Amino acid sequence: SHMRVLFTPLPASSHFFNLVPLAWALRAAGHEVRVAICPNMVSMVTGAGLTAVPVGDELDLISLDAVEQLHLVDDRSLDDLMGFAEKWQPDLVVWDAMVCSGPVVARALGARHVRMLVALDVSGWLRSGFLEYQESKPPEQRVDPLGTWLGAKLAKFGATFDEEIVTGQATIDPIPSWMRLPVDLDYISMRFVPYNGPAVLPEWLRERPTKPRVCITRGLTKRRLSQEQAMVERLLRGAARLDVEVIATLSDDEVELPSNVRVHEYVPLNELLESCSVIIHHGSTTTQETATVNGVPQLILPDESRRAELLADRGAGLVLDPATFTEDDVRGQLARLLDEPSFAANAALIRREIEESPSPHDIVPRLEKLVAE
Amino acid sequence: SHMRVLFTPLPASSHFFNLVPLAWALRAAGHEVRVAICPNMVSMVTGAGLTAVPVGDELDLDAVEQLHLVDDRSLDDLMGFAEKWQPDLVVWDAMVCSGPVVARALGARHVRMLVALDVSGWLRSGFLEYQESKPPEQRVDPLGTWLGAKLAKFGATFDEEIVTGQATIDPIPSWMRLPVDLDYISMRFVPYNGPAVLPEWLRERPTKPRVCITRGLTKRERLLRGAARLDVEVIATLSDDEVREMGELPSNVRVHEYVPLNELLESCSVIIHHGSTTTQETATVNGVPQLILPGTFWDESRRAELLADRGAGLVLDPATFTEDDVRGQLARLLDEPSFAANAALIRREIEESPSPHDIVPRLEKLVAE
Repeated sequence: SHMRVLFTPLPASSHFFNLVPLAWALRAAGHEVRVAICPNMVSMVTGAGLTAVPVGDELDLISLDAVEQLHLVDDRSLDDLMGFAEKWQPDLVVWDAMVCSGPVVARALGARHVRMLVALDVSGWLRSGFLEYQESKPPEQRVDPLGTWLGAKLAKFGATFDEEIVTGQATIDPIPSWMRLPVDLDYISMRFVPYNGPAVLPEWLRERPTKPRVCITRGLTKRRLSQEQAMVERLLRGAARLDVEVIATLSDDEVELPSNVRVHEYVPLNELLESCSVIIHHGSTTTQETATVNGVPQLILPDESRRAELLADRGAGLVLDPATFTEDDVRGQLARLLDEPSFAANAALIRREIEESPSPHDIVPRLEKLVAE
Repeated sequence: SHMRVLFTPLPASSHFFNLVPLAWALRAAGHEVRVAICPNMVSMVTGAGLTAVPVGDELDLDAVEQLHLVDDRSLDDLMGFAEKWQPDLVVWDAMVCSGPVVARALGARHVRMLVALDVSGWLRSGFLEYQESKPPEQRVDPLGTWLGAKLAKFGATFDEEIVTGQATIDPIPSWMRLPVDLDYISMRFVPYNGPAVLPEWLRERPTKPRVCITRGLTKRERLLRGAARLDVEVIATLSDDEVREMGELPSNVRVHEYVPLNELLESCSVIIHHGSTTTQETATVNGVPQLILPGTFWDESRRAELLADRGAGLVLDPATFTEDDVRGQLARLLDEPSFAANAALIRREIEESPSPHDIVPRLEKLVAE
C-alpha cells in the first residue's frame, strides 16, 4: 500500500453509498481503506466490498446527549474509534459532513482529514454566517458554542480545536458545482458515481421498453420510517393516467392498481434509470443524483426543496407541493416532462457537465498530494 | 471516455475475487461495469459491491462446454444480454470462452485476465509453432475448429485472439511469467477476499509470531492435522481455519471459522497454505514468508517453487511430508531473517507495478484505438 485511509460515515445507506466509489477508487489505487461503522451496519459496508471496522454500540439512527450519538462523538463510540485509530495510524480520514467522529480522531492523531458532503453544505454556510458575525463583535464577545464543545471532546485526547474540525482541511463535493451554496472553502469537485446497494439485473430490465417508462421511488434511508401516505397512492394513480409503464417501489402495503403499474420492493435503481424517460421522487440526494447522472427528467415532491428548485431552474425537472398536489397535477407535469423535448435536452446538458468533472479515480492523486504535503 | 464494460469470470470465488479491484477501478473512473455470472452466484458479485447479470443455468464445480461457459444455455443468454447492452469492452477470465466469443460477435474490444501462470498461452504457442512447422494441409486446429463453430452460430469467424485476448492483464509478479510472446499488461495484485470485518481478536497486537494456516482458499486430507500439530511445536500462535473434530488441538492453536485474510496477514510472520493464487498473492503483497504444500490441480507447484527460488518461502511435498518437516521449515521461516527480507523485496517490487487504477487509461485507450 501507500496510504492508510479511514472513512467515518454516518450509519445511513444514503450517506454510506455516497462514499463507496471514492473508497473503491482509493483501494484500486493500492491504498488500504477501512470503514468505521456501528456494529449493526457492518454488513452494509461489507455488502459494498469494503472492509468494516465495528465501532461503538449498536445504533438505530433511523429511530433517533442524543446529539452526541448522532454525530458519533459519544464516549463509547469515539473512545472505541480512537482505540483503533491509534493502532492503525491512518494517514487520511475521509468523514461524512454530519459526524465529528472523524475529524476529532484525525486531529488527535495528526492525520490529514477531508470532509465529504452528501447534500448542499448547509453546515458550512451556517458556520460561514457565524464566523462573519463573530469577526465584527468585540474579542471578549466572540463566543463559539460549537468551538468550545468540540474543544472539550478534543481535550479528552490532548488536542486543540481548529476551524478545520468543523469544515475539514478540504471538502469533497459530489453535488454539481453550479448548485454549490456560496461559501469560502477548499472544495474538491467530484462526479457523482451511483452506488445503490446490491444490484441484480433481472431479465426484464435487459430489453428496451416498448412504452415510455416512468420510475417512481424514494431513497432507501427515506423509506425506513416512513396515514399519510395517500400521497404515494396519488402519485401512482396520477402517473398511471398516461400511456406509460410505471415502475414503483413500495413496501408490502397498498392499494388495486392500474394495469400499467408495476410494483417491486427493490430495484437496481441506476440500471433501471438507464431505461426510464422520467423519474418521480421525494428529493433524496442519491435518487436525485442517480437520475441526474443518467440525464433523466425529474418530478420532485420535496435541502431537498432547494436542490429540486435548482434543478427546475435549469429546466430538467419540475416540482410539486407534497402537501397540496392532486392526481391531475401529477398527470400534467408528467406529460410536460415526457412531451416537451427541452426537459430531456437540459437534463442531457447537466449530464454532460457532470461527465466532465473529475471522477473519484481523478480525485485520488489530489488526496495523495494532500497527504504528502 | 465513458465505456460500458462487461466482465465474464469463471464462477468461482478465487477467480472472481481476482477481478474485483479492476472492476471497481473502472467504475471509480466513471465507467459502467457489469459482471455476468451464473444464477447461483449473483451473491458473490453483489457482495463485492458490483452489478450482477445472471446468465445461464446453475453451475457447480457438454462438460467441458459448461466449464468454459460455452454451452448453449450460457452463450445464448450472455449473447442476448450483450447484443442489447453493447459493451465497448469485455474483460474475461482466462479459462472461459464466453466473453471473447461474445466480444468477437459484437465487435467489442476484449482483454483476457490471468488468475494463474499463463499455462494456456504457453501451450498454445507451443502448439502454434509445431503447427507452423507442418505442411499447410496438415495444420489442424482442434481448438480453433471448435471455437470457429461457436462463432459460426453468431456470424463471426475465429481469430487467434479468441484464445489469448487482444491483450492479457497479468496480476502475477512478472518475474514468474511463463516465456510467451503476447501483449501482457502487468498489474499490481490488490487483495480482495470476500466480506471482511475486523474481529475483536484482531484488535490485539500479537504476543508471539502469528502463523496463519488456511485451507489454500475457499476450495473446499487430514494432512491438515499434520500441518496444525507441527506448527504448534514452535512458540507461535496459529490461527487456523475451520470447524472440525480431529481430537485435541494444542493450546496455541486458535481456531476461527472466518478470518478476514488480508487483514489477518498484516500481523502474521508466516502463512501455510495449499498454493492457490488468491492466497499466495495476498501473502506476497503483505510480504509474509510462505510455507506451501501445493497440490494439485494446476500451477501451484511452479508458483510455490518460484517463491522458494527467490527465497521468500519453502515448499513441502505433501503425501511424503512429516510433522518434523513442518516444524523444521517453519522454524526456518521464523529464524532466518532471509525469508522476511526476500518477501519484503518481492512485495516492494509488486508495489511499483501499475495499480488497477493505473491500468484504467490503458484500457480506455485500447477501446478508443
